[PDB]
Amino acid sequence: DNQFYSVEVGDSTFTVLKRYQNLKPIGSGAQGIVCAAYDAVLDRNVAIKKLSRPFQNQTHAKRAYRELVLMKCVNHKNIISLLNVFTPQKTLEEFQDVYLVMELMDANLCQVIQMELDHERMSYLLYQMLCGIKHLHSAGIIHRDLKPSNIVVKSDCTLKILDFGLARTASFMMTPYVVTRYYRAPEVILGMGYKENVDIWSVGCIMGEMVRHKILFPGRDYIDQWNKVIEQLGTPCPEFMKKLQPTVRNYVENRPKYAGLTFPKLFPDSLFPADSEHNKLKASQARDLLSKMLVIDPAKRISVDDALQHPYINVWYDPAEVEAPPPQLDEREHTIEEWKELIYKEVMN
Ligand SMILES: Cc1cc(NC(=O)c2cccc(-n3cc(NC(=O)Nc4ccccc4)cn3)c2)ccn1
Repeated sequence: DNQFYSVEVGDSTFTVLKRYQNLKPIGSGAQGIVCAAYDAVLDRNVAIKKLSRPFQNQTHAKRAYRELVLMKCVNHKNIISLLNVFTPQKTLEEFQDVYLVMELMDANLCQVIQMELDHERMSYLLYQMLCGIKHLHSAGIIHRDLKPSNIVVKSDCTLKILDFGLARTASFMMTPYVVTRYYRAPEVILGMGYKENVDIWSVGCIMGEMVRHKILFPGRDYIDQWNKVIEQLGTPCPEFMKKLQPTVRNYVENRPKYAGLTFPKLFPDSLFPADSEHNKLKASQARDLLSKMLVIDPAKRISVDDALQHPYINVWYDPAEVEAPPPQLDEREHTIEEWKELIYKEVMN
């Protein structure tokens, strides 16, 4: 009779459709808790994320709504695709939670970064991240907040990006969670204005960490983080400074000057499989790509198309996956009641 059932999953109550069985916790985040499950209807394993009262505040609401909308605008093997969306609640008045269902993956990219990976695996993960970012850019979506915790992989080395990044407008959270900012581009750190290659910096940060096994640009907030960028890469050129707002420009120019380390110093041969001649050349190509991605000035940073054509990446190139047909737009402040209805009607398509 009742098409739903409830189970306790570490404090959280998961009320799901009876087709989803044997729920087990797999992940946590600000926006929701994630379970693995067996889908008896599709006869396959799935991941179920629970969004609890996503209309409770502006931050959760914009993100929940934006991502329910954008998932219908996108169709690419390297981007999250939903198998199902549902709410156990019967009316708008009763509405509390949203459950999102996707293919069950095997790991988060944080786990993969901790491993020693050959150049075949690393170049393939990067190629897929670039394909996913290319597809998002073609659909008018510049991410600006790509990070490993929002990227998932399968044992076969296949990869998917799980989110759509930053709102095209903007904020406060009572939740004790902290937003990971270490992969953000200088144009985001310094509130500059950006183009598609803002996402290249984030790929560079991920690639760098895969090699170094340490976050490249850590820090308590943007102050410490900027210090890390300039100490390693060196103070940017005068041409860069001109594009900064006058107040951020003053702070940036009055920071201590740094020459910055060269890329062989930043990423020595020790960090690379560089035993065979094949590995020696791939190590040289990997460092070359990193030197083109970790570039402070976006005017001098490599583009998505040029990174895809890079010798380190182009061995995976296939036209069927580099280009997919790219096909209304919300940018408004709303009350709890407004967001609850906007979300509910997206859920009830
Ligand atoms: C064969 C097998 C594999 C596993 N998998 C894991 O242990 C694992 C580990 C880390 C991440 C993931 N994973 C995380 C998602 N989705 C989301 O995080 N977020 C998300 C969900 C739904 C919609 C929108 C967004 C997908 N898989 C799985 C467990 C048991 N057996």
